[PDB]
Amino acid sequence: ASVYAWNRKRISNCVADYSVLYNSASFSTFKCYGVSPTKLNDLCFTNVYA
Amino acid sequence: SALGKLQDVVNQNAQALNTLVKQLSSNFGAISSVLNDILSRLDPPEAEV
Repeated sequence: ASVYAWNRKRISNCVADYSVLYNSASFSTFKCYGVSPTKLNDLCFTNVYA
Repeated sequence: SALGKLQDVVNQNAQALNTLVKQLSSNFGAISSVLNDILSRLDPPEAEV
């Protein structure tokens, strides 16, 4: 999507494998605020918003 | 309320302990009042702060 029309998806009722994101390494910037950036983000979340 | 002095003493002690337990559950200018979530939601260097 374009910047102004930011598209929002709700990630609900599924298990997540955050480690493909971490080990992919092709992501230029993977900065995490409030949640750990050392691949420790594998925690129970009520709501996940992309 | 004939034994009000002893009741006041035990009430003050109970209030002090309750206040201590309540202060235990305090953000204290952090992100959360629980430390295990800090350990799980931050790497060790950032978490130390």
